[PDB]
Amino acid sequence: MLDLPGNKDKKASSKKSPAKVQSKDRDMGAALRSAYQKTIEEQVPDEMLDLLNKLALELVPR
Amino acid sequence: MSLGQQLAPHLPFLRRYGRALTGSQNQGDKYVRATLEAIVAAPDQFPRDVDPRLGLYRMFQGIWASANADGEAQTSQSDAEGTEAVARARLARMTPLSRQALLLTAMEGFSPEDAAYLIEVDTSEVETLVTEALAEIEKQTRALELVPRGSHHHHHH
Repeated sequence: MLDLPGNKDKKASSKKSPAKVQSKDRDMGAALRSAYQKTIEEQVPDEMLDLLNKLALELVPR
Repeated sequence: MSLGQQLAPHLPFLRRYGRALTGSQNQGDKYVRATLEAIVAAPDQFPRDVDPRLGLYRMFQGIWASANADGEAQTSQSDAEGTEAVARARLARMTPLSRQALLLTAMEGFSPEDAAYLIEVDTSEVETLVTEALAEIEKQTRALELVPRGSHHHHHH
């Protein structure tokens, strides 16, 4: 008395598909995004990375 | 090379919405700088391998959540008339977190799974938070009027 396989199954496809993000929150998402895109159309500080100039970018001559 | 090449290109993103999560430039400037100083002694707590932006937001909200938990902060506000007061003057009744889920799923396209990790809830809870957010949007977009009435009677007065 014994048995053996003869079939199989899966739950994935190792693949991906496109999407949409303008038919689930309408233009309201672009309204908020545009108001704060303006916040990125400008310069940035650097004093925060100067806090790294004492632990990840130090140097000494000679 | 170094953290700066993964901090600088996302450095202003903490003010890209911090300007409306506390309503003050003095608070927004000290939160981003206090977020960095809180990592000068624990850079292992600031990974970016999950996403180049998911780690930036986790540490910034950590300082903010510690501020209102000690009275060092209060509810948000605005100082403009068409770029942050617009997000207040029309949504002054949305809960303090569905507004974060809104900027997390209508401005960033991120999945609900990592968006749930960004507010420490389950995936299905983010789905509810955005469903209630868009419901309060489509209902009014500016709350121009209200009418709680709908019925009457004429045999008791």
